[PDB]
Amino acid sequence: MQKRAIYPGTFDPITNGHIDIVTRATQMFDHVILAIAASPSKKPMFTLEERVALAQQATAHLGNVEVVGFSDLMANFARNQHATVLIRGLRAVADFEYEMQLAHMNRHLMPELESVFLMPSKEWSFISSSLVKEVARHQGDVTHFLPENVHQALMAKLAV
Amino acid sequence: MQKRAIYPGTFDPITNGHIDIVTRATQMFDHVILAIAASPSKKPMFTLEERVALAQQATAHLGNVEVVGFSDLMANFARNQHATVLIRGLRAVADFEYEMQLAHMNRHLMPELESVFLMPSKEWSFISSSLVKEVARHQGDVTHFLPENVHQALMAKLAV
Amino acid sequence: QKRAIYPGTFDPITNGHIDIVTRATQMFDHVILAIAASPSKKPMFTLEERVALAQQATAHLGNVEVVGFSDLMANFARNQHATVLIRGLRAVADFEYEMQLAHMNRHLMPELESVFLMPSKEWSFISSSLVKEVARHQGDVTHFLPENVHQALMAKLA
Amino acid sequence: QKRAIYPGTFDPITNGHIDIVTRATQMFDHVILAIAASPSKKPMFTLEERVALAQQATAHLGNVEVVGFSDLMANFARNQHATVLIRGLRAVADFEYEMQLAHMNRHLMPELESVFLMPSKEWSFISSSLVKEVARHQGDVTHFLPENVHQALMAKLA
Amino acid sequence: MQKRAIYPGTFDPITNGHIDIVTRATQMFDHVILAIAASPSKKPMFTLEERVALAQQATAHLGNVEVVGFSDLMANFARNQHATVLIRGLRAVADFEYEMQLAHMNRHLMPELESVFLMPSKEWSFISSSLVKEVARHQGDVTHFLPENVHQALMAKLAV
Amino acid sequence: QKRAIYPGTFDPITNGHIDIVTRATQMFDHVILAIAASPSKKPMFTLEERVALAQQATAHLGNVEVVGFSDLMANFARNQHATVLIRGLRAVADFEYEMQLAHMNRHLMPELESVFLMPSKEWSFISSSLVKEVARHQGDVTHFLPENVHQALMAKLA
Ligand SMILES: COc1ccc2[nH]cc(CCNC(=O)C(C)(C)C)c2c1
Ligand SMILES: COc1ccc2[nH]cc(CCNC(=O)C(C)(C)C)c2c1
Ligand SMILES: COc1ccc2[nH]cc(CCNC(=O)C(C)(C)C)c2c1
Ligand SMILES: COc1ccc2[nH]cc(CCNC(=O)C(C)(C)C)c2c1
Ligand SMILES: COc1ccc2[nH]cc(CCNC(=O)C(C)(C)C)c2c1
Ligand SMILES: COc1ccc2[nH]cc(CCNC(=O)C(C)(C)C)c2c1
Repeated sequence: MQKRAIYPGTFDPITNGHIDIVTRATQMFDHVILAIAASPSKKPMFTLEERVALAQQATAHLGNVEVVGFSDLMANFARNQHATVLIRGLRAVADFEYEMQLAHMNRHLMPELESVFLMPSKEWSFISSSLVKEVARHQGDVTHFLPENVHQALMAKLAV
Repeated sequence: MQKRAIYPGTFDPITNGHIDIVTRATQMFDHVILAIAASPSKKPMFTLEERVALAQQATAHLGNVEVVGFSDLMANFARNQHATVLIRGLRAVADFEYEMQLAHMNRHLMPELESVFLMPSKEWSFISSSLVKEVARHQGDVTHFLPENVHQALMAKLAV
Repeated sequence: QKRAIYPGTFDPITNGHIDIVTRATQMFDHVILAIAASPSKKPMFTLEERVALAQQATAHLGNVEVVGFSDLMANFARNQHATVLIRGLRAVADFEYEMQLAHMNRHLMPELESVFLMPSKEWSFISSSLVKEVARHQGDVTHFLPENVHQALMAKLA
Repeated sequence: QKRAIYPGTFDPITNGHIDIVTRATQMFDHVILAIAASPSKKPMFTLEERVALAQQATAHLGNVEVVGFSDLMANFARNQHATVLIRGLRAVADFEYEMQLAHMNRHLMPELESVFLMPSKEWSFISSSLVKEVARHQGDVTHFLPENVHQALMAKLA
Repeated sequence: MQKRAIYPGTFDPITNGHIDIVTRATQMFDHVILAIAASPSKKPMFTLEERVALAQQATAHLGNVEVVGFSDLMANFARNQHATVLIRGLRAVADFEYEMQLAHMNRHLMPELESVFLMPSKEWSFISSSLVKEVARHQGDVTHFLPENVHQALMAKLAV
Repeated sequence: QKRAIYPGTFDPITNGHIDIVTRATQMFDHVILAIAASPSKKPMFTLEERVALAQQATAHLGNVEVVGFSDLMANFARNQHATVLIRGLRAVADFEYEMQLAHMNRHLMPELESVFLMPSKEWSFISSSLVKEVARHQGDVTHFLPENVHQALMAKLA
């Protein structure tokens, strides 16, 4: 079986937790699409072009990762990408509840897209893009949670 | 005992999950007030008049349902409506936590108003007005989650 | 005439159970407090002791009927012509199991509606199990139990 | 050739387990449904009964292999050359224990990736334990089990 | 050991739940800094000066409490205050999840600052500043949840 | 002089317990690591074995006192003149039970303040129960336990 999997999200910015999940996905599936949502409702810190470029560079060492931006409903994009596997990272209980609702909805929308939940390292089990940004905004050290290129862009973003 | 129960919420829009809960409430209590909150803080998709009209039409087949709009504190409205039963739908754990806080607060405000928790069908256990709207905004099919009249109004709303 | 059933092991009946059954009696015309034989749990008190303790602790509530049962819930509720099943809400861990039971009970008897009532903040952190555990270590449990239940628990542990 | 393992007690195998293993077979080339001896749990069905029931209930799935094991998970998975470990997602209480198992299994065998699959809403509130409990009270469990499993459960309880 | 503990938060406004937690902290630690975050992102009902004055007056009877405002990352402030104990109140499961994420982040930022979780009275286990304000805005009685001075300021705030 | 008590079964004491007690010693002047007789749980190690293992595993911490007790928590804490009760935070399921215990303990002894400490991410997914389970299947548990505890666990399972 030559499986195409999709790993969607805002990735604003991509963290070491996302790198962990996408690395596990590439060791399991032949082709992994890391799909970055335009997500204008969330009003992201980084533009879609910035998020795509940051994720491309942070996953460049992974030969079977394709970084792409998308604005549709995830399931509409996934169907057009011929993906049958939907990657989700489960860190804790709060994730679980919302992720079950999304997975049942996604299954209603596209039954041929199977949601799979991967578990990150204990190291990234307590972080989110939101928390990292918040700590960074308040002059806290977030170097440990981010790829080098992402850390450099976050510093540059917060300086201006 | 000739019980008057109140089922409050934003109902923006009323879903099949809300119809399920209010149908269970009508089989248990003599009179059920489906109370629609003005809720301007949430900035609803549908005006109060639209939400009331949609809920009226979606519950018309239930003879002991009264659809009414309200702007007060729920408990202030419930006291003026001579309701002693407060209907809440419990879908999952996240609901549970917030619902317990609301129920203890509502009990402090009006001890004679008893909070009762009803459980929806497995079918509606993973949906919310918020998720349905989000999927609809992103060009996803939500026909299965809504009464026909609500589906028609949601399509019309998103077209303009 | 609306008939509700409040099932459980009630090993022993606590102030938390009295709170839930009192709320149920203010809402429904007749409330059956149904005590499960529950031999799998290996209860401290026999079904007869549990029934007698609950009868005496609810005697002041005119619309409560205390009955013992070994039946499947759905069957006993149908046989009792009840259409409402009362459960108390405590913790998330209780809630999850309660949803599984409620969906099972609904499959078995769709006309039996599960209703969840919320106890006083006072009883929101107690269980029959925790009260027994405190009492096994000679701790003061007078506050959590009806007087007759407290007396029987002391007598049992002596 | 991607080899996945779906471990558990399967005492007995339910429609929820059939749902999870069917999803696993549509994703992975070979799926080993691994039945734990689990003597600590004191199962209703022996390992041999559990294996025979699961074999027959999954016979229609060409890429499922039913095997019994008493080994440490990580060891049996290495010995079976599997790199994927399938778990089903039910409740938060299941999820928490599943995270502990998955982190332990990762410590023991880092190349064994735990994957969580979500069952149909239909089986989201059932467990082998709850089905057995319903059956112990003579309740209708035909809907939750494969026919062969239903027949063996009735025979066992008779 | 002459321990300095910090109890951070928005305290918008300080409630009986916060008074309960800070009272427990003062019975355990020599000096307790009740640290009020400027928190402009949350857009607080009360200004920082109002929140500090309200908390000062509501804790005046506690001799080892110091009420101070701060705008830094909490951990940056805590380090400059020579605090080695970080007080958090745990009411319910939802608190727990977010509090674990914050505590691991705070530990990364300042390992010498130990997070300690205190449990409030059952009486305050179902309230928050947010819920109290919401009930007050909707003409509900919140007298029981607040110190007298806070209740007076909340009434005055909502009248204008 | 601030005296804290860290109670539990400690069957056996793990690196997670060592982490919690080490954090407690950095915060409080004297820490009593209190080992419950806990016969209801039917422990793998006797109270004497559990005390000896914990004594040796905490010997490097000068302000730790390891003591066995069969008393009610509130009584032993009063008798030990402690005003702080240390608990570790793991999972939501642990947290819920911990709140019930803490409210009960507060009813019994209001001057005994329950404090929750958070372990390292390293020990956030382990328990004495899970470590024993891994060891029962001959799995490598050297990483989760003090050396003396690992040796006693191997000897016990042999
Ligand atoms: C598991 O599916 C995800 C996860 C994170 C996501 N962030 C953005 C999207 C795409 C737009 N939104 C959607 O498609 C829903 C279903 C309305 C949420 C997205 C999808
Ligand atoms: C169970 O009581 C509800 C549930 C959903 C609700 N949505 C809006 C309201 C009315 C206004 N708000 C209130 O009355 C609170 C108590 C401040 C929330 C409402 C009430
Ligand atoms: C909410 O329903 C309850 C709660 C507590 C209960 N204790 C005993 C029973 C009856 C026997 N058991 C059953 O009928 C099930 C559904 C198989 C568990 C019972 C039912
Ligand atoms: C997700 O891993 C599972 C799930 C269910 C299981 N039932 C039996 C096993 C194998 C023996 N147990 C182990 O190897 C542990 C890790 C010590 C528990 C098993 C593994
Ligand atoms: C347990 O630490 C808290 C708790 C509540 C808090 N409210 C505001 C702050 C200060 C600014 N924010 C931060 O320092 C984080 C770490 C980015 C949240 C604060 C800190
Ligand atoms: C947080 O308090 C604990 C935790 C673990 C414990 N293991 C044993 C005890 C003492 C005996 N038990 C009690 O005193 C209760 C309160 C009745 C359970 C103990 C206490």
